[PDB]
Amino acid sequence: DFSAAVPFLKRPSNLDGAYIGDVGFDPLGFSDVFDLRVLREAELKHGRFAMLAVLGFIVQELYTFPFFPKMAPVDAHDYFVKQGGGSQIIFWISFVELFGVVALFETLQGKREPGDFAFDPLGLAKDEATLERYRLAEVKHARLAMIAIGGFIHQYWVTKQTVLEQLGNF
Amino acid sequence: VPQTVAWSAKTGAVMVLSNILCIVAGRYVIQVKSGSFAGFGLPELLASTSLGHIVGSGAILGLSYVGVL
Amino acid sequence: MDSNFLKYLSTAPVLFTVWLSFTASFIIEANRFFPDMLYFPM
Amino acid sequence: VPGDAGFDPLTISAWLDSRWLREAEIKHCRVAMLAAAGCIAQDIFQFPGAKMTALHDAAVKAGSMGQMLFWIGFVEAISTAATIQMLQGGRARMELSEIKNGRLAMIGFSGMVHHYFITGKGPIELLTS
Amino acid sequence: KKVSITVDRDPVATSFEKWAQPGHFSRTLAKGPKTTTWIWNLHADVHDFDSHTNSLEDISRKIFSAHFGQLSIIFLWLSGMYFHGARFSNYSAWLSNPTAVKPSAQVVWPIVGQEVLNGDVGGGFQGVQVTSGFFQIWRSSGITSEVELYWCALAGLIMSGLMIFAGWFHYHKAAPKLEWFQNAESMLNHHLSGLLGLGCLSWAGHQIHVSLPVNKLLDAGVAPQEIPLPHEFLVNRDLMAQLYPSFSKGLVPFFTLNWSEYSDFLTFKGGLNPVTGGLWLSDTAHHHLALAVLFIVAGHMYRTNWGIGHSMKEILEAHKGPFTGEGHKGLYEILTTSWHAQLAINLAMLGSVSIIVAHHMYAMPPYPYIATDYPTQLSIFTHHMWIGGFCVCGGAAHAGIFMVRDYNPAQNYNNLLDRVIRHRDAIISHLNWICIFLGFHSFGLYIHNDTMRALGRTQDMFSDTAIQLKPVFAQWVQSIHTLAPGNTTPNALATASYAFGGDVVAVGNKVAMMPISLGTADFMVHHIHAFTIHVTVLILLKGVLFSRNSRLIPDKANLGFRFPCDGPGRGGTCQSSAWDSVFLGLFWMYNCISVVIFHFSWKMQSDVWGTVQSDGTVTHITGGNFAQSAITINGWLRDFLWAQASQVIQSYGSALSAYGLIFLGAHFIWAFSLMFLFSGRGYWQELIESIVWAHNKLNVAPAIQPRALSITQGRAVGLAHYLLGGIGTTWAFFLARIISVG
Ligand code: CLA
Ligand code: CLA
Ligand code: CLA
Ligand code: CLA
Ligand code: CLA
Ligand SMILES: CC1=C(C#C/C(C)=C/C=C/C(C)=C/C=C/C=C(C)/C=C/C=C(\C)C#CC2=C(C)C[C@@H](O)CC2(C)C)C(C)(C)C[C@H](O)C1
Ligand SMILES: CC1=C(C#C/C(C)=C/C=C/C(C)=C/C=C/C=C(C)/C=C/C=C(C)/C=C/C2=C(C)CCCC2(C)C)C(C)(C)C[C@H](O)C1
Ligand SMILES: CC1=C(C/C=C(\C)CCC[C@H](C)CCC[C@H](C)CCCC(C)C)C(=O)c2ccccc2C1=O
Repeated sequence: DFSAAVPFLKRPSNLDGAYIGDVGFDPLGFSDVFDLRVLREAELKHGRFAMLAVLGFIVQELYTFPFFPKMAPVDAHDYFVKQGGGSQIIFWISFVELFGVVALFETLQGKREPGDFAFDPLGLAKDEATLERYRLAEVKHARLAMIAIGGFIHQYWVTKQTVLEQLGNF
Repeated sequence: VPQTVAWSAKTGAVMVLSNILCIVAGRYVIQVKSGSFAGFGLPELLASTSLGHIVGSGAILGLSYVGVL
Repeated sequence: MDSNFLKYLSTAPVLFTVWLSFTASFIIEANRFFPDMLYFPM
Repeated sequence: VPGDAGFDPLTISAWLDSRWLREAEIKHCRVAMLAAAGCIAQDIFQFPGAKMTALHDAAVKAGSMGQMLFWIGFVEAISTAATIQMLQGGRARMELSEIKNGRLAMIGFSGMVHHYFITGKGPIELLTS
Repeated sequence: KKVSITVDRDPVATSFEKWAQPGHFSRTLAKGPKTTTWIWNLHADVHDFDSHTNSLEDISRKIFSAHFGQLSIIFLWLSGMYFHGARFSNYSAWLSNPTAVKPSAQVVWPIVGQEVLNGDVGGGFQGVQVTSGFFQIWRSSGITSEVELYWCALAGLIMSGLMIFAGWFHYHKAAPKLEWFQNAESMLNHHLSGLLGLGCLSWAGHQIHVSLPVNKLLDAGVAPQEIPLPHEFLVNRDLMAQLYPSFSKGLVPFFTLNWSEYSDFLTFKGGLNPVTGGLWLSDTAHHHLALAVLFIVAGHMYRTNWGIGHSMKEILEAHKGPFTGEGHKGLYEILTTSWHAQLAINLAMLGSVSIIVAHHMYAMPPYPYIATDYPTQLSIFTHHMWIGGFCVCGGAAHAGIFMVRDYNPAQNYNNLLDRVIRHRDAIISHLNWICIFLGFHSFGLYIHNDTMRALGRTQDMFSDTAIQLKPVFAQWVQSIHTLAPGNTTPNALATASYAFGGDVVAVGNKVAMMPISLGTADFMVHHIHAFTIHVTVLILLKGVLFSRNSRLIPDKANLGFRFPCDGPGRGGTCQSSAWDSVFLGLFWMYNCISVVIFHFSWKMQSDVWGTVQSDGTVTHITGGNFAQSAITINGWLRDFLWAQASQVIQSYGSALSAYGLIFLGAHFIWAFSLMFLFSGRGYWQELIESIVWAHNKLNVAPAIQPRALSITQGRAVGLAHYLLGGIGTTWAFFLARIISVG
């Protein structure tokens, strides 16, 4: 059959709706070679980091903590490389990513969904149907935010104005 | 430096001659394929004309070298 | 982790290289922090 | 099969895939359609901030042509997936009209660019002057 | 369309299971070790694919994927050379001041006092001086900054990942069938036209659009950061026209065949650039463009899918005369069914090309400022002579493996192979006689001179002063090459190389190149070369020709390529295999290449390299002592080895103390090798018995019963440590000597 997204491209054949958010889009054929659990692991991880980054880029413009000096987020990266806070964040992410390595091994061995860490403290996933719609929304937001974060950082480079101030000006 | 010349109809003449020469001569010599209307196809035409631009380029450059042009 | 990959890491050349690289590394570190130990200091 | 006037004098169709030939021809058709209609449109009216051939290098320095190349390059990567999957395996009039107007557009565009070489002018400008 | 792509999909499963089962590839080794010999037997035969598998298809698939793995290693290595140039080097300082800063791209960590190796190479830098000539390559490329070296290192890393992916993909996912590999015409068409011709053409485009403008600006004297970036040469044709005005005409002179317009940048100057001491890059650009056309034309010779072209089998089968029976019939079948026969040819060619590369690069120095970097010139000559000698001996190793294994007499009746094997006694007896004659009349001249010089009879010597052996043919050929510009190469402006005669080229007050005169000493050492090459051929040719049978052992092919002996009978048949002639011929290769690199080192120091001074006179490194002292063995011992080992043995406490240590370490390893070469296995097995007894006494005997190494492995260990120690000692001596004095 044909891909739902691209009508004239054939369906990849490793993508038969097994993973939510599948629209049959995979022209370069990475699912014909590589494991889709690993690729969905990577898609959801990149997407969650990007979603947090876009929220951070905007909120950091709106507010910053009193103990830290006020500055733009790219300058924040460089300041906290030299200050020590960046190493703390890198270390704690690396610490969590150790048990993430264990989690990815559990996914490869079949006993875990690729983005599932059982992280539902506030019980928002009331029912299975609600979870399916929520994870479709998570996939769509994750992809959209990857595009968005690239835009903010690259535009900041080209025009040295922050995202809220760039919308505010021009 | 050997003297070459800007393109004129004599250069065109040498190219055309070598090209036709290579068509006819190749048509006989080639061992796998109405003197030119039997078994003449695109790879034979493209090969004879490639040897035609090789013989013709050599002929143009040599005749420019010696002064015949 | 896969048991066949862990069985490969248990092969003699891998363990030999890892063990003596670890051994070499703590001799190097001990001579970095405590260099030129010609004698037991006493 | 559309636009078949029995015109293959050198018989290229015998020594290259007919699907590859048709996809290449229809791509050439549509590109020259856009190029010729654009060629006349540039002289008719102009977008803000802004000849036939010199404009290529007047546009590359801004970064416009680099941008258009990047987006055509993206689409052409998906289109190379399309043509490989094509190759690895009341409307017929509309396709035939497309193919005829596209061949006409290739001739027209070739004409306009060499006329630019002749006179340093665009198509309808040459007609006006 | 009989040339077609054919692929098996998903042949081999990507599993870690066989990784955990060492020896899985052969029936003997897969049942596990019982003695320590199994361990050695595991590593020895592992890449011998045609000993594990019967089918030519699976063998071909393993070879194709192993070639991608080798390419991945080479790309990672290149990426590391570029990264170390970008990050740990003084390349930028070298670009500003080449004739003063010494290249260095390796920095050591401070651990046990070893930071003494970070010597003062110049340009505000401390590190190990590097002699691979990468800096001169990068300057010829027009790199001019460390940032572009970071992009090259990344390009190497991306290619390395793509090659290791392709090897996995083409063994485990998409493996070609045997009929794909058995397309010699298609492969040659693509490797001549596509690999070589397009490669030359693309490099010619880089030289014309990037190397030539950047290097013209550098040799004018413009600072590296003042030089425009390479793409502004590509877009703005006006600046390129300012450097070379022919670019104002574009590609109209190319297509209309008015090629003499392009003489600004496509020259035939010859000689060297006076500023850099290197080849004119306009000459190298015209050279690569000319090669590209020839290689692409060469690529249209063979027939693939449209009737035009040659059948390679028909070419071979037609060449037969009255002396040679059936002629070259049956050679096509051999060379498309035997991988070893192809490897024998390609190894002999790669080794020959590497020796030619060695000769041509010192005599016609191609890179800017490489001619006056004397450590690099000595290093790249010595390195490519050793690669050449090794690859040449591997050609005879795999000719022997072909004869023992892949040769079948039924398909080789009365052709050229059959006829060579049927007069191999006449071949080996005439070669043996040549080697005796040429050892007497080359080395005996040295022994005659030592005796006469010792006896006080200096008029009875073979020397320039006394009886003269003049190399008249080589001197005459040098005359022809000096007369050639304007005469037999009329459009040439200078000679191909100043070694033949002509001017002295000086760069940074150091000689780039100057005529290399030939005298009695040059005649003698050239016949030394002819002698050592002849006997090495005799040992390898005798091994290939007698690999299957002899008068001694009539059934040598049933014992194989590599067997130790056939017993103490028939007087003793120790070292009778073809493998043992490769074993003995690598010693004679070592002897040959050692005298070649010693001849090069002493002759260049004595008569070419040095400092130009007032009045145009040149002071050479060892002051012209080659002529009167390379005529005796005592002269080579005293005035070459003893005199020039001063720098290596006095190097302790300096940055060259590493060479001082490697000199001794290699002297040690060399001596240690003779323990394996002069001894026999039976002694070591009986000694191991008593050591096993002492382990048995303490109940600590191993379950893998220790054995002395096999007879063949004892020979291989001795040869490997002999080669390592001898070459390593020469490496340390050559490098400490030429870094100190050159
Ligand atoms: C391919 C050739 C090559 C070579 C010979 C070198 C050589 C060197 N590099 Mg360079 N390097 C290269 C490529 C290369 N590099 C590339 C491609 C990069 C880009 C990523 C770099 C980037 C780089 C940096 C950034 C630095 C070096 C440094 C060094 C030096 C010390 C390395 C060291 O001790 O670390 C040892 C590090 C270890 C972690 C020790 C690992 C030892 C393990 C045990 C080896 C085991 C292999 C394993 C068992 C194989 C089997 C796999 C397994 C599954 C069984 C040394 C001169 C250092 C230097 O120059 O300092 C001044 C340095 O800081 N290199
Ligand atoms: C134009 C076609 C072409 C080219 C370039 C090559 C190139 C090569 N082949 Mg050959 N090959 C071809 C067609 C071609 N092949 C065909 C048609 C067949 C079937 C008969 C084979 C069958 C064949 C076999 C069986 C083997 C090779 C091998 C090799 C490699 C030789 C080692 C070497 O010098 O690599 C180093 C030199 C390089 C330049 C590395 C380049 C790497 C890429 C692949 C080159 C091409 C890239 C691309 C075309 C360039 C894009 C340019 C763009 C940026 C503008 C080399 C990559 C051997 C090998 O090593 O296999 C891996 C080998 O065993 N080939
Ligand atoms: C492929 C043909 C082609 C090419 C190379 C160009 C190139 C250019 N045009 Mg011309 N133009 C075209 C078609 C083309 N145009 C068409 C069809 C029209 C009629 C609507 C115009 C009308 C036009 C005017 C009036 C002006 C330009 C201008 C320009 C320049 C700036 C880029 C721009 O704004 O594009 C404008 C192009 C369009 C509005 C239509 C483009 C057609 C398609 C949709 C774009 C293809 C890219 C596509 C997104 C990716 C491929 C997918 C495909 C399957 C659809 C550049 C010289 C301006 C300039 O700098 O002049 C000095 C200007 O004033 N063009
Ligand atoms: C393109 C090059 C090439 C290729 C593909 C092959 C491939 C092959 N050869 Mg040939 N060979 C080559 C070059 C090549 N050789 C050269 C240059 C020589 C001359 C020395 C030989 C001499 C030769 C002989 C004499 C024999 C082979 C054999 C073999 C086969 C078995 C390989 C194996 O399992 O070894 C496994 C690999 C090893 C055990 C590696 C250890 C080798 C040395 C000691 C290690 C290298 C030292 C290192 C560079 C420096 C150390 C640094 C130090 C300071 C610590 C295989 C078909 C053998 C056979 O029987 O085939 C039927 C065989 O007997 N070859
Ligand atoms: C210094 C050590 C040395 C010497 C002199 C020789 C000598 C020889 N080897 Mg041996 N070889 C050596 C080390 C040496 N090898 C080592 C270490 C290996 C280990 C791998 C081998 C392995 C080896 C093989 C495998 C082969 C040789 C061959 C040869 C011969 C070459 C032909 C030749 O030159 O004849 C001329 C003789 C000489 C140059 C010897 C010196 C004679 C000079 C001129 C003085 C003569 C004095 C005179 C006779 C005095 C007469 C009076 C007196 C009796 C009182 C020759 C007998 C090859 C052979 O036999 O082919 C012909 C051969 O195949 N050798
Ligand atoms: C999982 C879990 C929980 C959680 C949680 C959390 C923290 C969830 C946070 C989720 C977030 C942060 C989602 C954000 C998505 C961002 C998107 C879609 C990008 C939009 C930007 C666009 C489209 C743009 C743009 C543009 C460009 C690029 C540049 C501009 O010049 C222009 C412009 C503006 C047009 C909790 C704790 C609640 C409990 C629960 O039981 C389990
Ligand atoms: C190094 C550096 C830093 C950094 C950094 C970072 C994070 C840099 C950011 C990198 C990122 C996220 C780039 C994103 C690129 C996305 C693209 C080009 C979308 C292409 C879509 C296309 C072509 C079309 C898509 C298609 C269309 C038609 C629409 C639908 C979808 C699709 C069909 C696929 C800092 C900040 C730490 C500073 C530090 O001191 C140094
Ligand atoms: C010493 C010696 C032995 C005994 C050598 C043995 C048993 C080698 C054992 C050495 C240990 C067990 C391994 C060596 C490892 C080293 C640290 C270097 C390793 C080099 C690579 C292989 C790793 C022979 O068997 C022999 C056979 C025929 C002729 C001469 C000799 C000979 O001289």
